[PDB]
Amino acid sequence: YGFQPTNGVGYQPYRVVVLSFELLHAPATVCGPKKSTNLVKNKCVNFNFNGLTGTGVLTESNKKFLPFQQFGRDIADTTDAVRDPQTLEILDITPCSFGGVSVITPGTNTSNQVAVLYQDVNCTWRVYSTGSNVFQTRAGCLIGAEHVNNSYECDIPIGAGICASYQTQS
Amino acid sequence: EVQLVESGGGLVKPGRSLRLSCAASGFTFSDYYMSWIRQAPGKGLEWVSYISSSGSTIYYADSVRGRFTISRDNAKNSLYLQMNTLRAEDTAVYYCARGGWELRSLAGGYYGMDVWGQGTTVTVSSASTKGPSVFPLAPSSKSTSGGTAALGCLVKDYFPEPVTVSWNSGALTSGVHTFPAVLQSSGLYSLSSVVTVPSSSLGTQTYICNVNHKPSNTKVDKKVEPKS
Amino acid sequence: DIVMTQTPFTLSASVGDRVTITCRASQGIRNDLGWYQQKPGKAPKCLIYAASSLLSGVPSRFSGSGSGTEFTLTISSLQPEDFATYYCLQHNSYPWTFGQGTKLEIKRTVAAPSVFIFPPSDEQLKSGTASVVCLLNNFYPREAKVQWKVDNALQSGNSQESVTEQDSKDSTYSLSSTLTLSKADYEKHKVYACEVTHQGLSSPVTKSFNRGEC
Amino acid sequence: QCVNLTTRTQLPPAYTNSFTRGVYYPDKVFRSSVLHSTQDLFLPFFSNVTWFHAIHVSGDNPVLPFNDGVYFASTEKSNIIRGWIFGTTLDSKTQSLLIVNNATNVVIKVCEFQFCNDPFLGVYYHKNNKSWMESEFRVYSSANNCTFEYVSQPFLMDLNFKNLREFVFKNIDGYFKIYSKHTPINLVRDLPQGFSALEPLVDLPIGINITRFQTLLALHGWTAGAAAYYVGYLQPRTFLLKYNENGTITDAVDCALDPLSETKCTLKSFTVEKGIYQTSNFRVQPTESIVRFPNITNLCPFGEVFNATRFASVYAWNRKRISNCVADYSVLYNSASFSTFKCYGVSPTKLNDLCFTNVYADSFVIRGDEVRQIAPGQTGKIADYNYKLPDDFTGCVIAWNSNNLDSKV
Amino acid sequence: YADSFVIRGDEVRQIAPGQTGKIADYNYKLPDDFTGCVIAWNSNNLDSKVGGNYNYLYRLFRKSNLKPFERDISTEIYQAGSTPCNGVEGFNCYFPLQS
Ligand SMILES: *[C@@H]1O[C@H](CO)[C@@H](O[C@@H]2O[C@H](CO)[C@@H](O[C@@H]3O[C@H](CO)[C@@H](O)[C@H](O)[C@H]3NC(C)=O)[C@H](O)[C@H]2NC(C)=O)[C@H](O)[C@H]1NC(C)=O
Ligand SMILES: *[C@@H]1O[C@H](CO)[C@@H](O[C@@H]2O[C@H](CO)[C@@H](O)[C@H](O)[C@H]2NC(C)=O)[C@H](O)[C@H]1NC(C)=O
Ligand SMILES: *[C@@H]1O[C@H](CO)[C@@H](O[C@@H]2O[C@H](CO)[C@@H](O)[C@H](O)[C@H]2NC(C)=O)[C@H](O)[C@H]1NC(C)=O
Ligand SMILES: *[C@@H]1O[C@H](CO)[C@@H](O[C@@H]2O[C@H](CO)[C@@H](O)[C@H](O)[C@H]2NC(C)=O)[C@H](O)[C@H]1NC(C)=O
Ligand SMILES: *[C@@H]1O[C@H](CO)[C@@H](O[C@@H]2O[C@H](CO)[C@@H](O)[C@H](O)[C@H]2NC(C)=O)[C@H](O)[C@H]1NC(C)=O
Ligand SMILES: *[C@@H]1O[C@H](CO)[C@@H](O[C@@H]2O[C@H](CO)[C@@H](O)[C@H](O)[C@H]2NC(C)=O)[C@H](O)[C@H]1NC(C)=O
Ligand SMILES: *[C@@H]1O[C@H](CO)[C@@H](O[C@@H]2O[C@H](CO)[C@@H](O)[C@H](O)[C@H]2NC(C)=O)[C@H](O)[C@H]1NC(C)=O
Ligand SMILES: CCCCC/C=C\C/C=C\CCCCCCCC(=O)O
Ligand SMILES: CCCCC/C=C\C/C=C\CCCCCCCC(=O)O
Ligand SMILES: *[C@@H]1O[C@H](CO)[C@@H](O)[C@H](O)[C@H]1NC(C)=O
Ligand SMILES: *[C@@H]1O[C@H](CO)[C@@H](O)[C@H](O)[C@H]1NC(C)=O
Ligand SMILES: *[C@@H]1O[C@H](CO)[C@@H](O)[C@H](O)[C@H]1NC(C)=O
Ligand SMILES: *[C@@H]1O[C@H](CO)[C@@H](O)[C@H](O)[C@H]1NC(C)=O
Repeated sequence: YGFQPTNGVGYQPYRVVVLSFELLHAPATVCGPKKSTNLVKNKCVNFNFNGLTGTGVLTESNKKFLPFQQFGRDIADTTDAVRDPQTLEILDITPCSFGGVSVITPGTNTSNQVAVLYQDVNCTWRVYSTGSNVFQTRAGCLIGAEHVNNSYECDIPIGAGICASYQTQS
Repeated sequence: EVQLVESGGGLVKPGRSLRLSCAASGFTFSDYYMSWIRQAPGKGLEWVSYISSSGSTIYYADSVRGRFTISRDNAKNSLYLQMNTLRAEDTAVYYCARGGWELRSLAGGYYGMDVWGQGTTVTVSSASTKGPSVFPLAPSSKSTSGGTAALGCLVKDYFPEPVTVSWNSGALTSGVHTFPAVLQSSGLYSLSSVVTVPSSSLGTQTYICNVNHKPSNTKVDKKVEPKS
Repeated sequence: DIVMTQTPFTLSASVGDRVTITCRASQGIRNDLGWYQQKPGKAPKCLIYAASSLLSGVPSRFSGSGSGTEFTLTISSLQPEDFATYYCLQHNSYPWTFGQGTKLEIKRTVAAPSVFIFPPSDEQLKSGTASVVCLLNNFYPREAKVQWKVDNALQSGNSQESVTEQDSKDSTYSLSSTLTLSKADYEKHKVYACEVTHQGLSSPVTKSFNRGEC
Repeated sequence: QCVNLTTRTQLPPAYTNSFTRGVYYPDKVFRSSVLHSTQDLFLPFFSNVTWFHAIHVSGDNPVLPFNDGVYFASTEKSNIIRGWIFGTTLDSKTQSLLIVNNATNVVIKVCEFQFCNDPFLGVYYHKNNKSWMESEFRVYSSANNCTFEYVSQPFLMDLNFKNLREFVFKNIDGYFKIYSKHTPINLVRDLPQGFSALEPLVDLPIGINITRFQTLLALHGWTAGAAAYYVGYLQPRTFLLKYNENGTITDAVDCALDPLSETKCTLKSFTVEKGIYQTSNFRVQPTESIVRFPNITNLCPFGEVFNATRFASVYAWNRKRISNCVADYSVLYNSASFSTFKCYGVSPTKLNDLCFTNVYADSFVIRGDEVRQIAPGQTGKIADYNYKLPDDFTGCVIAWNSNNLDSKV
Repeated sequence: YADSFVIRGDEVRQIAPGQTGKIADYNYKLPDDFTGCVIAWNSNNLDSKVGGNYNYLYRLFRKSNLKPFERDISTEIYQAGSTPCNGVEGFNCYFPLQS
């Protein structure tokens, strides 16, 4: 190259730097200016581990990583384990939402009273409200309906042999 | 930016009248009180007059009431003083000032007398315009002490305040000190400028005071030499 | 009206130290107070406009403290652009009344004046009047006294003084006192003396001449 | 100009229920006989609005947060409620917004104000001489460096009955949005149980940062009256809104609230028939946010890569390994100006949150015309014979003119 | 609406949605949902003097990035170190605007 200060801009020298890296698969050592916090376990938190963001519950783990590993993945390819970059301990990441919910109404043209069936709770909680009349069933915890000892024909099928109805109003 | 200029001053023989004008630029002139503020020479600040918008509320000073008259013109953005039957204690530098901010509207700036004029000089003296009389104050042993001795020029009895005396056409800047002019009972000013110079150099070099009176056209060079 | 009083009134300091100015009032003004600065020959400018708030373009070494009365302005770490005369103004009720000023001078090791007395020039005695000048050269404490004496009689009421601005190099003052007599009255006495009193003098200095002695 | 007339009598903070209040048109679209949905910032239903009462002078306005936008409601019978002031420090060194209702006009300013601690309008003469009724704005003590100015026809101040005025403010991407409605209420002590739309008033182009605000009252020795106002806060909510047989919104429902409304919403109907319905799974919201980066103290060699004294030839380009350093590139803002900067596989706005593996820096010097050839999938002599980039490239390319260091006469 | 300003020649690339750099971080930010055009032209013949033109300024330090279409005209002293500066612009405390 012949570089003279009286060249056209297309003939003047340019300095070029090409930075090449990988992201979010292996142990990293560069990082940015972000500042760290403490480790909160057994709670639902947003987390940022070495740039990998997410939401969930962090718990102590029994998995044991090889030295060249930082993240752990399940069959659906979601990150379910991580090595803490400061204490070098393995943690499991579990999602936060869980359990089905159904609402039993006698029709809003008759009343706006409702009952709620939490199909994955066993009370003897992960509920929206507690009110009164908590009744446990093999189909879940029913909240808002009073348990009676009689037996009638099914009106609204709850399941597992249990039905519900708008009698005496409640 | 925002600015206030004045005009109208000068020299007036006592018992006569004058009119000071002040013109603003960059405000909303109907949203501010305006004020006239004097400063006598060698003294402090002292308010003379205040006026609100539309001229309804007017404050004069106790020293000046019944003789001076404020006026506004919000269309022409102008402030006045009509100064009637002037006296010898009205010799002062006058300032147009805005400090109003008028607590019924949404104005801008600061609350206070933030912007000012530049000043206008009013001189009251039954004098006229007289030229200075010059004498050389010779270097003497009563002024001599050890390594240095002082000599100077006394320029006295002149009315037209701005007068200048230089040493050797502006050459000597060491020890040259012109003292503030003094106003006599006669009504005319006087001053004396003195400079020290090594006592080995009493008559040796040139020490000529150049007296120039700019309102008149007086220019005289006087040499100072040791006493006979 | 509402009168204001500033307490320091010719304060003197070095460069780079603390300075306090107090300003009181004769009614209850809430926070409506401004602090103004005038350098000799110019127009005054605002520095603090609501007793604690600087204006745009004011350095952050000025400080304002306030109450119903008893306002205070403080300059810490003085710099040579801060030597001027400071006023306090109230913004509460019209007409707005000023304080009295506070000139701020530059410290300087006690320096005694060089004194010098000048007899009247022969040209002036022709005209019919005699000016007798006495000069006090360089000197810190300006609180100097000039006593004229004519044949040992202390002269009262025929003199005038003026004093220079504090010198930008050596921070001193210089003073010129002029005694004015008629030719007739001049020719009636012999010894003209000028006795200067000053803190740098252990006892006063008199410079004198004898009319008519070459 | 400033007088703080407050009395140190704190005050237990009251609360009241905004049952179904604060529904605006979140667009300028017209619609009839429909049931439209919309995720937005809304006031949730059956919420806890704070009740401020102006009777507390017997024998009171604070600065309040502006979290995401607010709902404001004023009862009153006269007009003791003037505008508001918004900002983040309510001081100089930062701009602020001022909306006031003088007489026969509404003015709006963005400036660098120096508001009092108790800013108020003082009006006294509505009776005396029944003329002039001079006012007194004790709002601020300095106002300079203003940017926006607006003087227009005043706000809802037309016309026993109290006048419920409803406002909604939100500050989004440098604009200010105000929606409002006026209703002649009859029931005392509270906001009513009806349903009113909020037609939009204004969209101001402001562009300042707002965190706090305060309201300005007109006092008539200053007495205060016995009006009241109400403040509620906005949340991101999804609303189901039906309009009417001729525009105008009659009703809306908010999913997130309750387990029944979820079904009403997913059914897209206001009536639910007897039965049992599946709703969404049980959700738990995150309570905290944590960041965990490794223990790194040094800064990366920004000054021996970008500020080196001699670069390599392009045919023998240089490659350098980078490790164990914080990549705070803001230090390059004073001493460097790059004419080309492009990253592949990552966003430039995300570079500050990430953490990088196997970082290498390749440096060389080329002609000005050939900088376009440093990119994946290019042809030319530089890309063919000297330096080739992979097609699966992750990283950035940076280039700057150096005619002042690499050329001689 | 039309927004107008003057910048360096190298920074015109920073007037675009989703960009980084001091102009896009501290001075002028475009929203990611942007609708409209950006127009730029060289004005070396009007904005440069032979001694230099120091009328055009830019912000160099800030505690956080700007929001889209937000404007910051404050001139407080930026504290970059671990000590209060009391607004005196000493060491590790800078004036935010440069020319
Ligand atoms: C509420 O605040 C408003 C702004 O602060 C005031 O509105 C001002 O009204 C003035 C008269 O109605 C206007 O002055 C006129 O301006 C035009 C320029 O467009 C001139 O030609 C007229 O001569 C001039 N008239 C007078 C008598 O000065 C102001 O321009 C206008 N302000 C603005 C910013 O437009 C309201 O007056 C005020 N309400 C009350 C009750 O005071
Ligand atoms: C409005 O803000 C600008 C800054 O954006 C102020 O300009 C500064 O003024 C001071 C005083 O002369 C200078 O020291 C600064 O260098 C200026 N900065 C800039 C960027 O120009 C201006 O003073 C403000 N106006 C008012 C009335 O406060
Ligand atoms: C309004 O009240 C406040 C507080 O009572 C006064 O403001 C000063 O506030 C600062 C902090 O913001 C305190 O450090 C000062 O001590 C307060 N001043 C006093 C004298 O206590 C303010 O002075 C009051 N306003 C008016 C107009 O009096
Ligand atoms: C929109 O609907 C309103 C009511 O929902 C209509 O107002 C009524 O219109 C009928 C006949 O059109 C009148 O007999 C009633 O007296 C009206 N009631 C009221 C309270 O005004 C209105 O006409 C409809 N159409 C529009 C606004 O174009
Ligand atoms: C990262 O830094 C932390 C401190 O900031 C180090 O934590 C220390 O760990 C030792 C265990 O050997 C404890 O005895 C100390 O009390 C810890 N310090 C604190 C403040 O908690 C940690 O060791 C560092 N990382 C590495 C790899 O050494
Ligand atoms: C690269 O060289 C430049 C110039 O020698 C350095 O830039 C100076 O940086 C300091 C701190 O920001 C400024 O006070 C100076 O004004 C800069 N120089 C000039 C000429 O303006 C820069 O620090 C060097 N880079 C590294 C990594 O050391
Ligand atoms: C808008 O202003 C607020 C002022 O509070 C900024 O929020 C944070 O405020 C705290 C004060 O307790 C500061 O310590 C933080 O530094 C501020 N945050 C940041 C990121 O600097 C808020 O950041 C401002 N908005 C923007 C876009 O900067
Ligand atoms: C008459 C002209 C020949 C016509 C050939 C027709 C098709 C050939 C296809 C492409 C030719 C591209 C020529 C430019 C090469 C520039 C190489 C570079 O520096 O990037
Ligand atoms: C020399 C240290 C190596 C870099 C560290 C590794 C990865 C960093 C990733 C991106 C940093 C961007 C480089 C500077 C770009 C400044 C952008 C601008 O000013 O317009
Ligand atoms: C439900 O309401 C509709 C309209 O109000 C009505 O027509 C219908 O008859 C009601 N249902 C019953 C069972 O009455
Ligand atoms: C609830 O828990 C009890 C004992 O812990 C168990 O017997 C029962 O099976 C659980 N609920 C159901 C219906 O499974
Ligand atoms: C309902 O049945 C239970 C079963 O034990 C019995 O104890 C109770 O007496 C009956 N009556 C009630 C509780 O209504
Ligand atoms: C409003 O908040 C208070 C406490 O902040 C709480 O006790 C009260 O129940 C709330 N009201 C409603 C309707 O939720």
